[PDB]
Amino acid sequence: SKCPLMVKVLDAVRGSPAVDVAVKVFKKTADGSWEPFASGKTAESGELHGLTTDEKFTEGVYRVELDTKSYWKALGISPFHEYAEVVFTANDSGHRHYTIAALLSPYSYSTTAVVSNPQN
Amino acid sequence: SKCPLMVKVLDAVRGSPAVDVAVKVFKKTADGSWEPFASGKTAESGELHGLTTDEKFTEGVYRVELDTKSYWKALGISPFHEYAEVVFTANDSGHRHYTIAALLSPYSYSTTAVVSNPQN
Amino acid sequence: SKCPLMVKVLDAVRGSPAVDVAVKVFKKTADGSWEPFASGKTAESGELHGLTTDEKFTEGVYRVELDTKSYWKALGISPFHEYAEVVFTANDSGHRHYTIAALLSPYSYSTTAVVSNPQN
Amino acid sequence: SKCPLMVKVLDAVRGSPAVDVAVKVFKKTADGSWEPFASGKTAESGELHGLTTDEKFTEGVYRVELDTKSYWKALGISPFHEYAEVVFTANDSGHRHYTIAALLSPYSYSTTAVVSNPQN
Repeated sequence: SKCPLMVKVLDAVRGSPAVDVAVKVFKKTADGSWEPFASGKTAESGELHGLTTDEKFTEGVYRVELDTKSYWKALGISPFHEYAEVVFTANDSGHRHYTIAALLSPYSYSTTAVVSNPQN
Repeated sequence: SKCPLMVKVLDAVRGSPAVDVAVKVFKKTADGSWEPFASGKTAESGELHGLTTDEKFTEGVYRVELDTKSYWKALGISPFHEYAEVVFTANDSGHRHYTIAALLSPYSYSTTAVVSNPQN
Repeated sequence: SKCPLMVKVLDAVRGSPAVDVAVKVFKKTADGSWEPFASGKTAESGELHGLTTDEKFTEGVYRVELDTKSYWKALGISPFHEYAEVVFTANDSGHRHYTIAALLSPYSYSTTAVVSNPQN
Repeated sequence: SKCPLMVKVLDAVRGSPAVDVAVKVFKKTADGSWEPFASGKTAESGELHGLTTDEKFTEGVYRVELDTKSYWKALGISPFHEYAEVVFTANDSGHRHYTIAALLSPYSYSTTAVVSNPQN
């Protein structure tokens, strides 16, 4: 009933949840390379859920890339960052659910982790 | 040696120093009151040097008040916040040298403090 | 949704929402002072809904203030800030719903506003 | 700074500069690959001045990598992010002066640039 991975994104310039920011989730392989894990556009309210399956999202290193640049390039603003990425290692270690947050601005971005534990 | 108290502001939209920002400083009189301590404007580098010396800067709660509204407003952007503040106690756990840094954005902002003992 | 003013606080140290952080919303009266408006403390989720009804939240400037001082202090960390204040004008025009978010850290905080609207 | 790439890393939990934060700067390649551009750590000023020269800092896509995991780890704290990366294209205007800041906390970091001009 709940997926671990989820992204939220806000736009600090117009007090708005950034919509349609492109999200790409990359999972670290055995050899030490990256393969695609999930992909999607931020919905109309900032959130992007139903990204992975509560069982496909297994232990490992991850990297969420939010294409922040085309987002700002779309409204007349040339951004600093080429994009924004978030590397963490989700795990079966517990604290099984995660939501990544973004506070996007032309020359600055804060990223927030928020892990939770369901009822075991 | 360094400034017992300083302020620096940034522009998350232009990727640059917040220039010419009014900064008022008030000190709480032990009875509730807030009396004028100092004030000034952020120079080109975004900083604001000289707010007080150690002799003046005393143990007690203070309040920095950067007028974020007049700033964006002078550009054409109607910001959310009326102004911005940082309320804190100083010199109580010892006379230190503070630095209140602030990141501005029309609908969002951040302040951070670096507490530094003098060169002693 | 069916709530005009909500506040969502997060805890950057713990990686979970800042639970039981006492909020105190004031409303500037016509005389110029701050008459009590709403007042609660973060529910487990780190948020607050029933602060006011969609009719009580009239056009005017407001002051939301979070007691970070006691939050951090109940965990043993002596924060820098005395509290966290966000005065904004809720000129109930294009947008009726407001969401004041804030990320806490012992020496740094970040507020942001998200003003959606009664869409359809 | 009078040299091209200067990096500044503070601490939201200790309100102090972040010293010994290993920093690596890469450079995209003609093959879209990533050629190794720089290495260094943050001094006691939680600032790293000692990387490139205007002469050597050409136009291109960079990726500054801040080893946040080792930082939080040495202190006993257990972080979420593995690294903090600032990927930006540079000098596509005639080589300017860059400054990257990073505010650190275990479950959320924040980066911002300040594009300066030596002549202008």
